[PDB]
Amino acid sequence: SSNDNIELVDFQNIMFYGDAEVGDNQQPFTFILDTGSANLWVPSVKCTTAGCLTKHLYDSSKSRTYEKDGTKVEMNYVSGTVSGFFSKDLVTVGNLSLPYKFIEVIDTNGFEPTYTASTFDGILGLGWKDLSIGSVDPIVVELKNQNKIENALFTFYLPVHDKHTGFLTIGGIEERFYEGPLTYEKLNHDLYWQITLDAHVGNIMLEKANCIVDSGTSAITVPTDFLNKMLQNLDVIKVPFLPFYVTLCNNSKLPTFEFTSENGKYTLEPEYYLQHIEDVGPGLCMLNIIGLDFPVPTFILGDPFMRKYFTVFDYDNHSVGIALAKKNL
Amino acid sequence: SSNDNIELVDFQNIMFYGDAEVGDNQQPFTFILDTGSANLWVPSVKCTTAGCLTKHLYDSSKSRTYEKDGTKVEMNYVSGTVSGFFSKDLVTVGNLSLPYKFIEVIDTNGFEPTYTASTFDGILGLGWKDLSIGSVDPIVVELKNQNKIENALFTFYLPVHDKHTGFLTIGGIEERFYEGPLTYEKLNHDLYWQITLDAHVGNIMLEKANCIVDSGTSAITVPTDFLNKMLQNLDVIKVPFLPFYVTLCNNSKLPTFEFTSENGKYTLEPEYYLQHIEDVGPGLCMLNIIGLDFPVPTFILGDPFMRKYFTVFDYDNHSVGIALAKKNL
Ligand SMILES: CC(C)CC(=O)N[C@H](C(=O)N[C@H](C(=O)N[C@H]([C@@H](O)CC(=O)N[C@@H](C)C(=O)N[C@H]([C@@H](O)CC(=O)O)C(F)(F)F)C(F)(F)F)C(C)C)C(C)C
Ligand SMILES: CC(C)CC(=O)N[C@H](C(=O)N[C@H](C(=O)N[C@H]([C@@H](O)CC(=O)N[C@@H](C)C(=O)N[C@H]([C@@H](O)CC(=O)O)C(F)(F)F)C(F)(F)F)C(C)C)C(C)C
Repeated sequence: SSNDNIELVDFQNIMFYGDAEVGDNQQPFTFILDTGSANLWVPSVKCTTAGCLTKHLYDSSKSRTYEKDGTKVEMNYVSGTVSGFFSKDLVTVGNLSLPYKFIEVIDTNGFEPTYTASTFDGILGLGWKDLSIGSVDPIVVELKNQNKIENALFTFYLPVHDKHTGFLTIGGIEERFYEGPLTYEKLNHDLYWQITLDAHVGNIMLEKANCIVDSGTSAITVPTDFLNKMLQNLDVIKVPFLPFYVTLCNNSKLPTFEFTSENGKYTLEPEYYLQHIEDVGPGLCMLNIIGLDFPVPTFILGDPFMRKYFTVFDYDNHSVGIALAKKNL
Repeated sequence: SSNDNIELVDFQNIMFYGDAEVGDNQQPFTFILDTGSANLWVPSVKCTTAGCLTKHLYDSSKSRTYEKDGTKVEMNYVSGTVSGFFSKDLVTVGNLSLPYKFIEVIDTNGFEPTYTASTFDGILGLGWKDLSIGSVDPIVVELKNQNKIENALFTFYLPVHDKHTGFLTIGGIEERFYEGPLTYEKLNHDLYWQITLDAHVGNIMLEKANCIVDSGTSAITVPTDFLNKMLQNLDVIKVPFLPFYVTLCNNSKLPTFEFTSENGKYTLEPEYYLQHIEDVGPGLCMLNIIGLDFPVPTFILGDPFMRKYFTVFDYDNHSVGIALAKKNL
């Protein structure tokens, strides 16, 4: 190697996390690393929520390179909201560093009960500037301007529970991570890491669908009506009030996602997308396919897809690369 | 009986619905009758959206009493968004009826998957005027200002699946529904049906807590910090990123909720917030409790609560009245 590797820890085969620093001193945080968004936020010390009370908090008066701003910003996701103000300081990943504009968080109730339940401290976006709030040029794009990295690109090799850890690599592609050919798909918009793919599952086919590839989503997301058509030939239990379903993890009538383009064929078997709930019953699983409508019919290939597919995110080449991940490092 | 009833139909143990009709012909619909909002809306015959396929729709043309208006609106719900424009025409509930301004919806896409998954057509608000978009007097206030019922008040007797249907009554109180004394709590505000009660659960006590009585909230809603302290040592399982809490139905460690004031004490014991999930696993139950945070600490006493307690909603005397519902009519 000769690149910047940031190690990834598994949560349960559902999420993954990875650490970075802020400020010139230590000040360590646990992050959701998120191609899904394009802001960095961090829990402040001025924060008196029940939530922050369990987290590693951030101290702006104990870092020599702080730089006040205090502009109020509401940061919203599909899963919730988070509030506070802007600030600037030295963000440090792997062993690379830069001055950066990030968000200091004072309200977290919009993201509960998930925040207090989970081990992460904050969320480090990895999208494009048009997706950012307050036009912040992505870290990786800036580490190229400061000729700190070879390429304006980053790479995701995700951990599997009883096999290996994973890495986020900045600057270049490493062969150790994948086996087989990489396939590059072009972005249809410089917003989300979004590419165009025929999605089909048994008979249900959706040609030329928007596909956002998102490190900070624990499910596969599916147009709301698409899920209904799929549900029609399954035999799963509905969870009374919620849009969630339960199956045996060995139900053979479970579908494989097939996404195809001019360049590649990527499939996602049940054994990657199911969410194991051993502690509720033996061999019992959440379907972990979620109904979610956008303006455009859209599929979020999230964590489960990324557990099987090693992926390259290329700013220079406006593209996403996709290959089979190595079963073992 | 002296006042008008509307029969309440049990929606698969989950929700309940009632029928009201719109226009000078009948044109019936199925509404969620809902103390937590204060607009009436009904899907248009002019509707373009997929959701509307399975629904009763409203035809201006077929009704003499229609009155053009057409100001664009957007109704917003913790659970989604629904869009259209206003119209005035003849709302009828049971068989009291009045010219009433309401929303003709034409886009339901922000209301999925709930709208296609459920079998209601509209929502009928029963909260207060300030809750409404466009400053609309509640139906039951107008019905009274126009002298069609004795008191500006409505009552709720929820169905129980295996046992009885339910009734929304308008204008009077009916002895046949409750048992023992009514007790009345002034609202703390004329917005939601919101009173102040002391919430006590384990050794966790929240004092002077805002409580919303919401016949359209399928669960009981607790502050996220309170609910997180609450689960703590009970043998419950929060499924990692879901509001999905599972236990043994006999978990003899499960607390009774206890709300109190000068006048009364309201308990809701495990048998009231537990939904049987036999199909998932033998002897298993889920806790019908959400963790939600408003700007001020709040509880929402939704359907679970109202399944135990007959509730009286009095605009005249600005209060909620609570007495134990009859086991069987
Ligand atoms: C999927 C559930 C069954 C389990 C669960 O809830 N998992 C959560 C989840 O995956 N949530 C996803 C999510 O919000 N991910 C988040 C992002 O990766 C995507 C994002 O929302 N990005 C923001 C920037 C977004 O698009 N927000 C938009 C707008 O603010 C922006 C706009 O429209 O331009 C939104 F708020 F949804 F409206 C994460 F990671 F939380 F930060 C969701 C299913 C997409 C995780 C604990 C986070
Ligand atoms: C959450 C699980 C229990 C499953 C679930 O989805 N349950 C549903 C439910 O209870 N949803 C609740 C809800 O949205 N109830 C709804 C109302 O009772 C309250 C309301 O949203 N009121 C509005 C008026 C409100 O507070 N809006 C505000 C503002 O926009 C103010 C504004 O402009 O009106 C909000 F959207 F929250 F932001 C119902 F019925 F859909 F109408 C939710 C748990 C709070 C039902 C099975 C359909």
